[PDB]
Amino acid sequence: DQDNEIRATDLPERFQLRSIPVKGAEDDELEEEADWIYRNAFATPTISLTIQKIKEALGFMRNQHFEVPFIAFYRKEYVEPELHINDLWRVWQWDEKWTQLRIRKENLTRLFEKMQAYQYEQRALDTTDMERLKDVQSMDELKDVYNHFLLYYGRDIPLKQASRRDMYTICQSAGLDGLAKKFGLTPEQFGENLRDSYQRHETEQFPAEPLELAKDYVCSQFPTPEAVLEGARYMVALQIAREPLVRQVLRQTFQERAKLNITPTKKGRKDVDEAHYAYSFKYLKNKPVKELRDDQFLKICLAEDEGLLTTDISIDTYFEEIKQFYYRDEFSHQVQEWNRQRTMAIERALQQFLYVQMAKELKNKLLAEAKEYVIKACSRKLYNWLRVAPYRGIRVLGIAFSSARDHPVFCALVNGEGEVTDFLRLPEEREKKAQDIETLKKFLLNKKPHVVTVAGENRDAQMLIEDVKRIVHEIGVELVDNELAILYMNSKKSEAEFRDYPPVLRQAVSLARRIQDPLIEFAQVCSSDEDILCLKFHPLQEHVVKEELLNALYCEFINRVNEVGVDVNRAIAHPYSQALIQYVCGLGPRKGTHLLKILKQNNTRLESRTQLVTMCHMGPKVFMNCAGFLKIDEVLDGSRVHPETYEWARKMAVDALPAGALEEILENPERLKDLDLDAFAEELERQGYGDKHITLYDIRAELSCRYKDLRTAYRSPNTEEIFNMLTKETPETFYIGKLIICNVTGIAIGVKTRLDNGVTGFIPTKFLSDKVVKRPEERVKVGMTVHCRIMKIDIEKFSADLTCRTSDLM
Amino acid sequence: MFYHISLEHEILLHPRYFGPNLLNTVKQKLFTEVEGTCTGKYGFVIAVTTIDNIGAGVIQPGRGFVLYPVKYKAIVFRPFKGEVVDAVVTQVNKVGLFTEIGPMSCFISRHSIPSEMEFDPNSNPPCYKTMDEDIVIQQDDEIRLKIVGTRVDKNDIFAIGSLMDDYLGLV
Amino acid sequence: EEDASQLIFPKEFETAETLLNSEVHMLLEHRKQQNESAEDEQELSEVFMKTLNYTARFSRFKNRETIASVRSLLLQKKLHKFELACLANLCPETAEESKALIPSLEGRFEDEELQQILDDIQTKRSFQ
RNA sequence: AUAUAUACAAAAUCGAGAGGA
Repeated sequence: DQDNEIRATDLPERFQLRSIPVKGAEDDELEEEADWIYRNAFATPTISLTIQKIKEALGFMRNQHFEVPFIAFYRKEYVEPELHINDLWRVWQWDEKWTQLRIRKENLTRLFEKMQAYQYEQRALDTTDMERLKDVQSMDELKDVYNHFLLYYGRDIPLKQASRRDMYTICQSAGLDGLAKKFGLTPEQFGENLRDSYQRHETEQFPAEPLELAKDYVCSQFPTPEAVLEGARYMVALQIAREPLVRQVLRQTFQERAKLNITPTKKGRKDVDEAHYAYSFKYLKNKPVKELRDDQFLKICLAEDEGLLTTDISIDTYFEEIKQFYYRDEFSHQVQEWNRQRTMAIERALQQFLYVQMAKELKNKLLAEAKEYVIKACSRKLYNWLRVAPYRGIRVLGIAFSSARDHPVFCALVNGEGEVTDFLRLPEEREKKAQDIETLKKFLLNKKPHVVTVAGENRDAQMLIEDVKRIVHEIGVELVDNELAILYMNSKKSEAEFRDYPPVLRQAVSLARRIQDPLIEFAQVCSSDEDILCLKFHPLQEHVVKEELLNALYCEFINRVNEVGVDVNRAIAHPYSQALIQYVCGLGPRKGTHLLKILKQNNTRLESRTQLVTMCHMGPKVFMNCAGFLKIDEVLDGSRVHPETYEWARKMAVDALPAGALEEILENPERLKDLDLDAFAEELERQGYGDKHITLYDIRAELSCRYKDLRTAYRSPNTEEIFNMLTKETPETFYIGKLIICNVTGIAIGVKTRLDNGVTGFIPTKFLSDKVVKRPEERVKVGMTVHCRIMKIDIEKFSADLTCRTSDLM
Repeated sequence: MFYHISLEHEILLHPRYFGPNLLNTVKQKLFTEVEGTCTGKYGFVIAVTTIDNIGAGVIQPGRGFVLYPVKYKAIVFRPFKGEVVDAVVTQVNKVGLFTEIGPMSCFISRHSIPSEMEFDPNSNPPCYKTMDEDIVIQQDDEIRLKIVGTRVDKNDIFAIGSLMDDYLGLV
Repeated sequence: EEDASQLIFPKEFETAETLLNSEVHMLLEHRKQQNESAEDEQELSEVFMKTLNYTARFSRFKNRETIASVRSLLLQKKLHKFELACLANLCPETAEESKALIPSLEGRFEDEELQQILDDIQTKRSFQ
């Protein structure tokens, strides 16, 4: 079973998963890669959103089998300052792409060679084998080469051939190559003329007019010598439009001068109005593609898939420029003919081959850029979740709730270790609320929990926090996001872990766990692709490729888990944390569960890091990959120093003044600056062999505090956070001037209207027109709902101006 | 294949539609009912061209409605076994190629794809290819294929393709 | 039971009139003309869309008269409406491709007679 | 700066006798 060798082989788990397996480089193959990776992964995109470094990294990846985290945390000096963790992930992303290209370029190499043989047996390939294929820097131009070939040589396979559509071959039947050659200027040349934007190759006149040549070729499929001229133009057209050079220049032209027109379909004029996303571009005109904003085209194209809108990409002229080339000057009148034919040939090329194909190409490029942005955003959002430190284990108490109209509050005291200690249910009124408050304080007195966290579901979190505050003063209290916990609750695992509890206790345990250490909780509750994607990372998440998106998200996890590192022991003794190990570089789900296995089986704790290969069977490469990233609270194991650097670190320890030495250093750094970076580096030219200065700088840092956590310290949410959290909609989603259905409640001088968003709506007195004047009932009856327009916001108090006047409504 | 055939139907007309403009209503109800549906006997019902005859409308005793029998002509698309049609792949799997012969969806099992081709997931567009790539089917390609089998599912026809014999496949 | 290759159909597709993908084409945009105008009308179904796009993608004749002429030409020779439409939709190139695609033309005509038939098709086939 | 509920038809057959118009 595949999992068996993968668990057993000596490469990092995530290396075996990849479709294109990782094969070594050559250092000329690698240099060409790195150039390609540079140019393609670092050239400006079409919508507004060192090579030696790439070289070194690819070397690491593909020859030594270091995973992007190990490169990033243990070969900095190689790749810094110009590659960061995300950069390296990008580099390995593109190495796949390189390889695909190499493999298709190879295939085409053979196919072309076979055809050359067959031609020798019997136009032909001379340099285009060399010139084209070897110089294919992109999959796009590879298709040009490939289709170019298939036009001419595709006829001949040595089942039957499956006749083509484009009726080029019907023409090629009747020697229409004769005419096409006899139009002037062979398509290679024309493409050159375009490439230089001036008539580098003159044309070839002929001593006849088109028709006379046509009499020669007018037979059977084409009688009527005009029909053979048509065939000839069409022949000329495909030949033009398949020629790769023509394609290059014209692909570029589209890239640079491409405009985007949009109109709405029948279905769209009606249902695109001011709150539909498409409102801003329901009608576009000559929008140049260079201006498409980050995700904008993704939206445009979605809106087209919904059929409510119709689009097209073009340049407008270009034809006019172009026709100046394949042209001649003298007015013989037997060249105005040929010129005219020539012109309309190019028309047909551009008008029904190139423009169309280039438009699709560009659309896909744009669209896919947009996609990438969206993925980038989702990643950025998750980065932010994951990059928040534990609070200042800790006994956390976590309170969750619901709509609360006849539904109670549960709170869960979750130990420092993360295991739930005990729970409490907290269900004329004023005395009921009072009793609850009393028992709460009893709970809080009894079992002093460091941090009391209150879900965010709605305004009620505010009252809930404030009551708890009122209690505790007589030790912190913090509002906390509730989005992951919803997911926990709903998940089958929460059932698994607490068969007995009601669901909202499941939020309670979650929200406590997340406050304690968010990474762990995310990793535990985002256990499968479906689960992670349940979270709302970006509004459009649903449309980007599942595979790419999951990749970015998992890489984010990998990133942080490695910075944080993982204590194997605790993941043993408190099986909650087991999820992390998956993301430790060098490991994987398979390798990870295996490691946890052997450790379980043996019923021993990892006393050391060398205990890994020692006591488990993990091979050298994985230990190198991962071992860095496994805390073990042999004292150097609990530190980010790698086992390959333990000697250097001990040496530095001595140079401070070696159990006394180390423990003294750990008790205090007697002299941080005892070291001389240059001196250690110099020695490393003969002991360690590399510019390992930064490595030392780090080891010193690490001797300071064993596994200093690099997450950012927790901060209670800024009021903007509170707003968008409890209300659950975004700064964008409160479009000032949005129209909203609100419910009127009661004139406290005003008109107090409750939004479905849990937001107070204060129609102002000016529209109201009554402060000491009669109540505004005549304008509207209390009780009912109306729909009005925002005109101001009060996020810090959750109040929003509104509008009466249909003037404002218009 | 696409065809043009004559069909049968009876509509119940609620008494609110008695009145002027009632035969139009009989039309509009024939439209809204028969079109858009698919039936295995006739295949995909593309659209209704021209009705022929609106029968005598019999008031049903009790219950009010009038029952008008109608005669009409419509376009239908009905594949048949052993037919060869052009088809467009929409997506490629290690199992086979999902194509559509127009509204209908058709599938060509790996076994029905010739032996030379292999499936390459690793491709930047996933595709079935020969080792040398002389022939490559991928997304959006047009192909010919023998409809070797058809099946009914919820009044929805889907076909079974084959690329076995000569002159099929990639166009 | 129904078999195109063996030229077997159920009884309903005996008086049925066949079409060519271009005939279906022109009629389907005819119905687009009807639908786009005459508002307060249901939009055409996604089935209507799929067939529209398909027949559009493979309509080898883009002129009404040309389609008619194609048809008429296929009429004057003793051919089944099925083979009529298969030949015109597939637009085969050589006689042997026809046989592979339309076995029901097995032995019917002579390959050369058929060939100039096919050629007549192709010559009427309109540029687009 | 507040305001508590929602489930659905239960009841048989045979025989005899006595009456009513």
